[PDB]
Amino acid sequence: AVRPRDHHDYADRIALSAATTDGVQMRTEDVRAWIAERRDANVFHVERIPFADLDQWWFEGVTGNLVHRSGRFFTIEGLHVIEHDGPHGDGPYREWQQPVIRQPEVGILGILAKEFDGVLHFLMQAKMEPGNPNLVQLSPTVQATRSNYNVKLIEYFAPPDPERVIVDVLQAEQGSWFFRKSNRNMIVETVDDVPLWDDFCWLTLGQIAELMHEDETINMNSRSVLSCLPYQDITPRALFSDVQLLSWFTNERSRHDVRVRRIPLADVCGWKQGAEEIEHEDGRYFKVLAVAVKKISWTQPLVESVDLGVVAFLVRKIDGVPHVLVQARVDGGFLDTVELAPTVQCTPLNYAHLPAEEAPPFLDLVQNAPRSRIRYEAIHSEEGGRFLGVRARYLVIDADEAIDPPPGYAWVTPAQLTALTRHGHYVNVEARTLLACINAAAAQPR
Amino acid sequence: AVRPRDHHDYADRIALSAATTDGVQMRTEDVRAWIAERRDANVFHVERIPFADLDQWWFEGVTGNLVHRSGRFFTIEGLHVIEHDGPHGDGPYREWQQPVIRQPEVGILGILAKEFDGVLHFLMQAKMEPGNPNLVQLSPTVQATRSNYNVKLIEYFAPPDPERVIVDVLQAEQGSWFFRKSNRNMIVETVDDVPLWDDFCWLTLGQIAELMHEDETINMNSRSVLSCLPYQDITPRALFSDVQLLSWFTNERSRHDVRVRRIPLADVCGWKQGAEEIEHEDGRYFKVLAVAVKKISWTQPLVESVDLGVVAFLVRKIDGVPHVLVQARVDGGFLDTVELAPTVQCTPLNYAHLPAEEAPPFLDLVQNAPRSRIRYEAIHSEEGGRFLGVRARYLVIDADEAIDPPPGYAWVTPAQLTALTRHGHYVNVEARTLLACINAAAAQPR
Ligand SMILES: Cc1cn([C@H]2C[C@H](O)[C@@H](COP(=O)(O)OP(=O)(O)O[C@H]3O[C@@H](C)[C@H](O)[C@@H](O)[C@H]3O)O2)c(=O)[nH]c1=O
Ligand SMILES: Cc1cn([C@H]2C[C@H](O)[C@@H](COP(=O)(O)OP(=O)(O)O[C@H]3O[C@@H](C)[C@H](O)[C@@H](O)[C@H]3O)O2)c(=O)[nH]c1=O
Ligand SMILES: Cc1cn([C@H]2C[C@H](O)[C@@H](COP(=O)(O)OP(=O)(O)Oc3ccccc3)O2)c(=O)[nH]c1=O
Ligand SMILES: Cc1cn([C@H]2C[C@H](O)[C@@H](COP(=O)(O)OP(=O)(O)Oc3ccccc3)O2)c(=O)[nH]c1=O
Repeated sequence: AVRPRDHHDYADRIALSAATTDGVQMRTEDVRAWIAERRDANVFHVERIPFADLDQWWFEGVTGNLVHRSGRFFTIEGLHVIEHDGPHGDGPYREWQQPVIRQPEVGILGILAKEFDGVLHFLMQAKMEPGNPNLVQLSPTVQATRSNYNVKLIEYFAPPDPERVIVDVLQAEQGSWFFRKSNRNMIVETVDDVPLWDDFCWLTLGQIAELMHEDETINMNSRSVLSCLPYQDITPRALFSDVQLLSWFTNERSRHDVRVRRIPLADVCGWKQGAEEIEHEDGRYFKVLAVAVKKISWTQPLVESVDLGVVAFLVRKIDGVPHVLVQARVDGGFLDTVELAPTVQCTPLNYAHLPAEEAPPFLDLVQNAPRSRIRYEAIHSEEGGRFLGVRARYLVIDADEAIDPPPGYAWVTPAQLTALTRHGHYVNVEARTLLACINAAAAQPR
Repeated sequence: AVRPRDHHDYADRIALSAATTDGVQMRTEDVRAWIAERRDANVFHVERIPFADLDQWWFEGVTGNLVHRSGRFFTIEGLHVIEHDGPHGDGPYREWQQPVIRQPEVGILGILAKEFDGVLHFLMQAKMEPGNPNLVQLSPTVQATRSNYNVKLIEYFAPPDPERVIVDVLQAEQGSWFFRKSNRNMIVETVDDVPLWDDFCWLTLGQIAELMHEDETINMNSRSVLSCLPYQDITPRALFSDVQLLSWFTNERSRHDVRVRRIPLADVCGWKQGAEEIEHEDGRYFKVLAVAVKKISWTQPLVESVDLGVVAFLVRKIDGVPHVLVQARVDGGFLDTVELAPTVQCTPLNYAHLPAEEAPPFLDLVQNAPRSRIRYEAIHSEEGGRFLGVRARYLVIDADEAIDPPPGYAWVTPAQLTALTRHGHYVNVEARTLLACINAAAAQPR
């Protein structure tokens, strides 16, 4: 039984869902209320605690790594990075050490899809996570990892029905804070009469697109999985042909010389471990801290950033076809040297001790951009199972003038980014968030 | 200036070249003679020497790694691998230590293409490499690395003309013997009047296809680059749709728990360092040795295998469409856990101390297969800059009965493998060699 290589293309179904905002379950206006209601019904709150009051976590003796005594969950370890300028790397030279999150296991982030009245809906979960700054955001249907093996609906993803897979791909998490970690992003259709429990809501993609314009609503794991949806390209031209884009990126992945090693947390230079936080000696980057989730239900470390981040794509129409200016970013926690990232991705406080000329390219342009050139803006936060209130302004900004890309940057269409999300290690988490925001703004312009 | 995303497709030109065996430069029958002649004109031979007589290599003091004093070239270091069976890995459990080759630099393997009388030719180089068992084989137009910076024609690849790129992709080298190394495989067209020096010959792809049937002729780097050629699929159906194949492989990349670390060579257990070789205590796997290339022109380490290898694809026609049975192989030197590999890939001596039931799946079937089911057979050798006479029987064998793939295996069409070679870390070096052999047998059946 062979089938066409392109069998069961879901692009028309996806497009229909993106165009529809009347969902079977709730009108969109209500969802904030439903969220507000689950936001309100949520019993759990979170308090900062000293490391010593962690239960079942400890700084293990020889490495000083922060680990769970069961071996489950993640660890905080050390990382040393050097980017060489030498005989075989373009540089410039960079060298540092930092804590890093490690968890050498792939988790499942799965969204279940099902047709109602001829239109696909997606089963979103109102989920409390301790680092969400507003506690409850909307997560994938299933968010689970095998070292924890009961999760509702995990049977639809472990293994998925091969006949019903829309998306199934490994995608990397933040390159600055995790060491080489990816999760399996999945979207799978069912025709089954699935149960519906209070924390779940069926939404069309058009409803999700409206919600994607809201601050701190569609959570980071959901935006990563939704960014992988395979829409049909409406304008199948680009400045680089797809071959030229892969050649450009090949050169970017080849031209650096970056050497990374994992080291004991106790060995990390430049960071100070106190009774309540581990922090950089000059107050940059991030802090590791500890929280209790409340009797106490559990305790765990979290990572918090030192400020609000800025993450933006500059957009230009080239012969009528919008392109975004990607950067082939080199981060210490990437598996394969570079990943494509947004035009600007940074926490501005980390550059504030430097002269303006050492700031990331385009940061000033983005920070000064007028409302009249801002095509999309919202504040989103990062995975609340690992990060405490890590927030950034996510922007899409029309560039008023043509820009000759600097080394490391290139004009790419959003459709080329969507195509690359069939594979791992091409599009980084922040760029996947902006791709989902671009797709949302295209489906349901505000 | 935007262009179609599919602009400048070379598939028709490639197909024309594959169908043509009358090349502009030499009829094929002669090339052995030309090779024989360059084989004969070659002055250099190779002698085994004690490690102590290496010039400019040494076992560096603290690590005992074998390194070139200039910092150029590669190193021999140690590797420790554990595959866990535990809470988050399917296993089975494996643990070992071994020497490994490291060179954290991407080299260029480039084939230059040019039309003569309306047909693309490719400029192959008769190149002596010290580990080639017959000294001279045919290499890409340009084989070079930036830590060595004069190489003829390197200007066509550094950087390539974006308007003339046929292939440009990073592909991994052997996972058992190199630590996470890939090289940039490139095919680039020119219309320039290129010089022609005695070590170079223009060949059509049909001529290369005939030569690919010869033992020890088209060298390993050439077969890797040629395997990346993007032919049009003649039968665009398969047992797995392309999405299903990527889902299957995603699960394979997710389901193992393999932890690898680089360690000092001096720390490797189970291997003995003598005055002339480093070897496994039970005579399995490989040896590290040293050679002089001859006054002495240079000296270097080489790795030699303990026996002739066996590398084979089993083939079945499924509804008329031939598929090969790939394995998602876990090797210690892979960057991303698994790569697709041939149905059988092993050195049989490494299993010979074990009962037949512990042998790799299908090895017995392949070793016993009749001539009447062998669709392709040749002996090829591995990169002669790093390996001394490492040879394997490469086979394509028609499977007489249907096979329900065991865990880790799946039926994939050669066209699906060709498509995946646009990206890194999908198709391993031995499978890329067999893909080039399959394409050769299809173009110019013997
Ligand atoms: C963590 C750290 C970084 N560095 C160097 C490494 C980088 O060149 C530079 C910037 O560090 P980064 O962690 O890349 O931060 P950044 O400000 O450039 O980028 C950040 O953007 C935010 C939007 C994301 O939410 C963050 O996850 C992070 O990616 O500082 C140190 O010197 N010491 C350190 O301890
Ligand atoms: C090197 C080594 C391997 N092993 C284990 C690891 C693997 O499970 C098993 C087989 O080792 P491998 O290196 O994978 O060899 P193999 O015989 O399975 O595979 C070989 O096939 C040949 C065709 C290729 O040319 C080789 O490069 C290699 O891939 O032995 C050790 O226990 N100790 C060692 O020192
Ligand atoms: C840290 C931690 C968690 N939990 C509880 C709290 C929560 O009920 C539960 C699961 O926590 P987790 O594995 O963090 O997050 P996901 O479920 O999102 O799993 C995925 C992990 C990675 C990729 C995808 C999913 O364990 C604890 O009880 N103690 C701890 O220290
Ligand atoms: C080991 C070695 C080599 N050479 C000389 C011998 C030869 O003339 C020259 C280049 O040797 P090399 O870098 O090994 O192989 P390529 O040119 O194929 O480079 C690529 C490397 C990796 C990927 C692609 C290409 O240096 C030495 O002089 N001493 C040595 O120890």
